[PDB]
Formats: sequence, structure tokens, C-alpha cells
Amino acid sequence: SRSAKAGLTFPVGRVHRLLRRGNYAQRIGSGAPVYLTAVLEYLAAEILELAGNAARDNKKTRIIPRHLQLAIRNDDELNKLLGNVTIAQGGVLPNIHQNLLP
Amino acid sequence: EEVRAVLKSFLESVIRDSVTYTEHAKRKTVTSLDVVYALKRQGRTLYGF
Amino acid sequence: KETYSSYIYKVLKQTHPDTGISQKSMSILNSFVNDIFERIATEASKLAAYNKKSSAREIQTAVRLILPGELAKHAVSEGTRAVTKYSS
Amino acid sequence: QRLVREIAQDFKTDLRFQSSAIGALQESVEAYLVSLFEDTNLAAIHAKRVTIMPKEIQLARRLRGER
Amino acid sequence: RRTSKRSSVMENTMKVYEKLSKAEKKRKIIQERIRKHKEQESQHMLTQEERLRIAKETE
Amino acid sequence: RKEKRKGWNKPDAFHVCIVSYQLVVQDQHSFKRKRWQYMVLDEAHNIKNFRSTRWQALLNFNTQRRLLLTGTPLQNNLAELWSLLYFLMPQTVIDGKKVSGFADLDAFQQWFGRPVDKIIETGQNFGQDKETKKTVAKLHQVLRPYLLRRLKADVEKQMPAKYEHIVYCKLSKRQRFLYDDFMSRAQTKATLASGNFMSIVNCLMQLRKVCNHPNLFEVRPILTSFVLEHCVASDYKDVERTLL
DNA sequence: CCCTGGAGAATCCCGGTGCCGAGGCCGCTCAATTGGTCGTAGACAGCTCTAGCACCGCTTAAACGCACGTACGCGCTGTCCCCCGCGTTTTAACCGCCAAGGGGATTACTCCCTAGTC
DNA sequence: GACTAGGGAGTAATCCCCTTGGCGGTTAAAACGCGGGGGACAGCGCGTACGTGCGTTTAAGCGGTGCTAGAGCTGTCTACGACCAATTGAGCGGCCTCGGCACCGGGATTCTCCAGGG
Repeated sequence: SRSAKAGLTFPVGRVHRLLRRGNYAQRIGSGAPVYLTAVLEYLAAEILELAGNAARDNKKTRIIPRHLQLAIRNDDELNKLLGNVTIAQGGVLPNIHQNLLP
Repeated sequence: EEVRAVLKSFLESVIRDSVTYTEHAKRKTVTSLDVVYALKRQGRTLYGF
Repeated sequence: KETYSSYIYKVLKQTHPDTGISQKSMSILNSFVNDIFERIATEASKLAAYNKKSSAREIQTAVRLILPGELAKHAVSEGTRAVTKYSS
Repeated sequence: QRLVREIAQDFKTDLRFQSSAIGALQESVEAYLVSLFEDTNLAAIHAKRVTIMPKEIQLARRLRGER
Repeated sequence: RRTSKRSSVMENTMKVYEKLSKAEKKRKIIQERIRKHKEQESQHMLTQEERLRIAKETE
Repeated sequence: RKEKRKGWNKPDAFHVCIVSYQLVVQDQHSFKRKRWQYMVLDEAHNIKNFRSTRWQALLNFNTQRRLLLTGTPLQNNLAELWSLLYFLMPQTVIDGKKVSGFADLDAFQQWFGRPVDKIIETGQNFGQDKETKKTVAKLHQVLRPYLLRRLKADVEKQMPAKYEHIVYCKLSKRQRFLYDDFMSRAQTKATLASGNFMSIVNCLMQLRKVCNHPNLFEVRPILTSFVLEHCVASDYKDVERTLL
């Protein structure tokens, strides 16, 4: 397929239809309409690897939403990318002030 | 008292924006997806719904 | 309705063959993918309105200022490699 | 739920809320409040203080220009 | 950058996970021997006279 | 409670544990673990319906011997009896293939059931005993393997008897007013159009009025004057002070 | 002066059984590929034109040292006031009880729609 | 051509499961109150680190100049993208598990307090 011939796996045609419906431009760039899908695929691979690592850390086979929470929050670059958006049933990294301790 | 004031200043504003949005959607009901628009325009988006 | 669960599932499977998923996390990923797509796509639209005229350079540049540069260079490089694979 | 109904009945009757919606705003408000509270904890640990008073809350609210 | 910062984090956390698995295994075996010792020190073979003795003391 | 479950897993900690009906469901997670050799349900009629979570939280309970004690299996329907038989019988066993079910709650409607409460509720003609005796005999035979009842006829040498007496009480004047008002209002509302809906509250509050009488709404109050408080002195006080 | 054996109690942790749902499997299914067009918009010069690079000598305007000096952030003292841990009490949801409609299916009587031959 | 026989719909009776309200029982979370103590903060002293006045220079603005390479618009074509549907498979709609998650127990381990002497 087009993704297979490109080495991709995300459905490019669905995104093409979405962009055509969104009418962000009359004639969208058809030289590489799956490129915007390729960058999203790279970001998704990053976040999925981090989530899988976080889930593996606490001996849980399945991706806990909290596991994804610390996976995204730990990375400073990820926090800069997406920091104004919260995640349902997420959490907060344990941050206790050293001078607060007795 | 101050936290209660924060709720009384935060919840109602997004409530008004949500109800005027779902009225703009011509839907005589409120769904969870309508809250997401308000959260996005308020600068604090929520994932999962 | 066409869901996107299959693609993210197979990406997780090609990066972690024994790690499961949760239903709440499925919606989390779906919303993340959707809103990132929309954000970068309207950025590309405003970049098309940037130039006094009606491709792939616009999307490359749009991904080039929207997300931190460290991952941005990898994103553009892998996108270019993908389009080279798809060219023939 | 009581608070949501009380603050929502002031606009229109027969609203017919869906419990998922109230869950969504519940998560939103708790997240906003914990972010606020950690920020005011930082603002208080600025000063030689470990007890929180209205001054820190007002300063945190005004600094970001919420309203 | 360097195409390996995330991969370096992966390596560090996977070494941490391997140490966690090793701790899991050693604690498994240590509680296995703990259970063995508990079984040896546990009461065995109540029979008749001993069970009635404990029953009359509780009575 | 947690401190009493301190030695819970010890094989020789205890032999019998006594637990309330409201605490088995609360701590069914901590109770479903331990293997119980014998289980007894005191006042077995406390569970009588197949809809309650009380029965469900104990159906799949890990035990092999079950005994239910009740004063008398009673009430209107035999669904209580069928539920009790299921609770003692339960077919759902770890094997799950022996299909040793007694009889389905609907399959018990053919075997007696509808004839039983048909003839029995029409006990005026129950003296015919042509087809009624068939169902009664079938129920007796099917319940004989699991039943044991002994009335006060077994112990009567030293047993004081029961003397039932009914006392008639009149109606007080103001409670009679209350009763008439409520009952006329209820008969005018229920028999025709009404508000949202209300039909059992009429009987319930009528019972309340017959039972207690001059209360549950108001008592005879402590009479005191009305406290009209605007007054007129302060209105003309300023004018008077200006004048003098 | 300050350190700790013992004790009280919270933590980490893996057995250890029950559950419900993640993922696989089945049956449609509708939308991305692909043939062509035809005409649209941007790449390719090309002429033009327009602001900047570096250069020159001034002009005192800022920039910096030196010295006085002086008062404030911080650290010392003390008290006092007020909030927490624990013990006792009261709203606060949740699940059982009952007798009556509502209704949805479900089947019985029957009654007209259908169709045969001396 | 007159009247006969049988079955699904029209009319109707049965069942019966499904919920509306109220009320009582019982556990858990919330509500309230006290001893005492640690956190907040005043009073103060100071020193030393800036707050400020004045000498002595580099430097941005000044005033002007001679052009020079990059930026805007003029044709012009042509490679390409938005215009019908057959398709046919990539994938979703509905169900059925047994396994990881849920969660609590026995124990080892660990975190903390004190009243004394050391």
C-alpha cells in the first residue's frame, strides 16, 4: 500500500480526507500529504515507547494512564511541547521540598 | 473560603461558555465533549473525552 | 466511523511486543493524535496564508517551529526519508 | 453534583446533564486547583513561611493574570 | 539531539527494570524459604488427644 | 476489624466466625478468600428475592456445606422458596459441568407454583381438594428431602398458651379532622388527574394519622402575639426633634 | 551536655484467589486507488530599485573609579497564639421492605380474508 | 351459482416483569472540641554593600557620502491537483474467553520517640 511503499503504517488516506474536509487550503500539497502523518507517527512512537517503559517500570503489563502521565511529564522537551494540557486520571510527580523535611 | 471563591469564579465561567456553545450547536442537551471546547479555549485542555 | 486504534496498536506492538494497553489510554492517545494533527494542520494553513499566494516545504517549516528543535530535526529527517521511500 | 446543579439552574431548566460531563469538569477543577496550590506553595516557600495565608493565594492569582 | 537521548533514557530505565526483576526473583525465593520455615514451625497433626487438650484449655 | 483479622491466614487461629448480613457484602473481598467448611444462614428469610445483592454476594461463596435456619418460609409468593432452594442447592460449582441445578425459577412455575397460589389464595374452594391435593402432595414430596419443622405440639407439657385480644380505639376530634382532610384530598387526587404521581403516600400517611394522631405535622403551639415591627415612632422622631 | 535499646508503627513485598474486559475472531462495508481532463498556480528568469556597509571627523552623553556613608537583609534575642492529632458525635448515601399501576409482550377467542365444487 | 372449511389478523384477556414513591437499618465520612506545642513575628544590632557627589575619558548620534547586492513585479509554461465510480480489502460492529489486575495477608524491613544515663 501507500504506507507500505512509504515505509509508514498510519493510514495516510484518512488524514488526506480529513484535511480535504477541513479545507485549510483549496489545493493541499499532494507532493507529500502523508508527511504530516509521518511526523505525527514519529511523535507517537516517542510517546508510546516512553509509556511502555513507564508501565514496565512498575511491573504492570498494560499501559496505566498514570504511567503515561509520568512518561510525558518526565521529559522536559515533552513538557515544553505539551504542558498546558492535562490528562484524565493523571497525577503529579512526588516533589517534597528538602528544606521542608524535619 | 478563598478556595470556595476560586470554585465560584472558575466553575461558573466555563459553565456559561459550555451552555452557550451547546446552544450554538443547537443541541438541547449537554454532552461531555462540549466541556472539551471550553477547556481548549480556556488554555487548559483535558485529554480522554 | 473509522477509529485509529489499529495503527497505534501496531506501533506499540513494533516498539513493545509484550506491553498491553488500557481503555482510558486509548482515548488519551486518540485525542493526543487528533489535536496534534489539527494544531499542526492549522499552523500549515496559516503558513500558506503567510506567503502571498494560494506542498511539503510548508509542513516541514510548520513542524519546524511548533515543537522543540531536538525532536524537530528527527521529525523532518524521518519525514523526508518517508517521502523518498514513497517516491518510487 | 449538587454544586453543579445549583450553579447551572440559574440559566435554563431541563438542562439534562450527562454524568460524563460533570466528571469532566470535576477532573478539570481538581487539576486546576492542585496546580494552583503547588504554585502558592512555591510562592510561600519563597518567604520564611511554612503556613499559607491569603497573601500567597492572591499573589499567585494576580501574577499569571487569570482575571 | 544525537538521536539517542531518549535511547539513553531507555537504557538507564531498562537497567533499572532489570535490577527490579532481580530483586523480584530474590524476594520470591526468600519468601519461598520463609513459607517453608513457617510450615516447619507450624502446628502439625492435631490428632485427637492434642486437639481435645487445646479445646479444653480454650473451654 | 483489621486488627481482628491480624491472624486471619493462620490455619489454627479460630474455628467459627460470626458475621452480620450487612458486613459480608461490605467485606466480600476479604471473605471470599478463606475456605469455609460449613456456612449457616440464620433467619434465612432475610434473603428471599432473586434481585438483591445480598444473595448474589453469597451465591459464589467458596463453601461445600450450607444450612439455612428460618422461623417459617412465608410471604405471598413461592419465589422465596425457590430462591432458598437455589441458595442451599447452588449449581454453580468450580467444575461447572455437572449441571446439578434443582429447577429454574421459571421451571418451578410448571411444577406447582401458579396452581399453588391460585388455589391457596382462593382457599374458600380449597376444600374441594381434587386437583389441589395433587400440587400439595407434589410440593410435600419435593420438600421432604430438605425440610424439618416442629410446632409447639412437640413441647406442650409445660407451655403457657397464647391469648389473642383486639382492642378498639376511637378517633379524636382534631385527628378526625386531619384524617378526613387527608382522605378526601387523596380520593380527589388519585381518582383523577394529579401532580407528578402519588398513590402509596396517601395510605402511608393515613396509617400515620390513625397510629399516632395529633403530631408528625404540628403540635399545639405556644401562643404568642404577632410582632409587627416597622412602627411609626422613628418616622416622626426626626421631625419632632427638628421642631423643638 | 546529647545517644540510644527497646518499642510502636508505617513500608516493601510477594503469595493467592476472584473478576471483567483486551484482545482476538466473525460479518459486512464504504472510502482511497486509479483511468482520464483542463486549467491553475507557482518555478524560472528579468528588469528594476532601494535600502544598507563601510568610511570619514565630531560631541559632549554616558561610563567608570574613588570616597563617604549609612541603613537594611539577615541573623540574634524572646514570647504568644493557634492549629494539629486524637477522641466523640452526627449528617450521608445505599440497600433492603411493602402494595400498586404501566406496559410490553404473549397468547386465546373469533371473524372476516381466502378459495372449492354438485 | 350457494353455501363450506380453515387460518392469520382484529379484538381481547393473562401474565408478569418493571418500576414510582416512602421508610428503616447500618456503615463511613464529615463535624466538633481540647492540650499543647511549634511556627509567626516583634525588637534590635550591624556591617557592608550599595545610594550618591564628582573627575576623566570611549562611544551613539550626529552629518554626510558613494555606491552594491538582494527584493518586487513583468511574462510564460507546464507539471500537477480537484473534478466522476468499480473496487475490494483495511477495518470496524458485536461476542467469548482466561489472564493481569484488584486487593489483602505474614513477614521481613524499615522509620520514628523517649527517658534516661553517658
